[PDB]
Amino acid sequence: NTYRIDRLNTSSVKGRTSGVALEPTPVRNDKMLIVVDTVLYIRNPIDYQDDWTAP
Amino acid sequence: NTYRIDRLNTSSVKGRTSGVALEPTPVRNDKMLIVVDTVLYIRNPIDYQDDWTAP
Amino acid sequence: NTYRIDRLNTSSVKGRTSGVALEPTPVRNDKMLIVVDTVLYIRNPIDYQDDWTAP
Amino acid sequence: TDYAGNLTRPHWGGAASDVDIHLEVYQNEVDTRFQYQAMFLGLSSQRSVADRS
Repeated sequence: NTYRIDRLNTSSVKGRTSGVALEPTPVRNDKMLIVVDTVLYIRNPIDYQDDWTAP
Repeated sequence: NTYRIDRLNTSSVKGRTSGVALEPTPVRNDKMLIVVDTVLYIRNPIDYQDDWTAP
Repeated sequence: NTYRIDRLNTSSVKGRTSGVALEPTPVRNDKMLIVVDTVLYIRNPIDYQDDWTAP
Repeated sequence: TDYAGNLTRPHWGGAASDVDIHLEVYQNEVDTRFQYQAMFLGLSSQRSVADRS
């Protein structure tokens, strides 16, 4: 009854000239849940006798 | 729903001397009954929503 | 980091005789999770020069 | 509770369908006793005196 969409972040951009070491960065993520809870409905009873004598 | 099995008894040996009457003895009987009158059952209703949201 | 196994219960046999209504019963359930945490390791480095000079 | 008090009970014949009149399913079996066989026929000495004394 649940569906999951996984979020995720972005990362910046750097600049390295000639021998400068490269610096890593992390990215963060989360989750999302959509939970189905209730039902929609509509019920229409028609008697046999009324059904017999009507289109 | 019933079932019948008959039962039967036994006679007893008795002694006699010269002019003595042979006493007649009855052999009793009866019947036995087995009657089915109870319905064992299991009743497990699963709702539609739980069916639609679970294997 | 996870692994799921579902569980289930039993039902209770009940008795009806001639015209009584059957009484439904539910069946409870649960689950269990197994989680992987750590990684085992063995790391033996060998220098080039020692490998070049020993079997 | 109950389902319906108006049933067409087959072999319950009364003003309220209460007294049982089902036909007793009978197979021709009757149990009487467990038989016994004498063994002292050969554990003695038979000496008939019939019609003599």
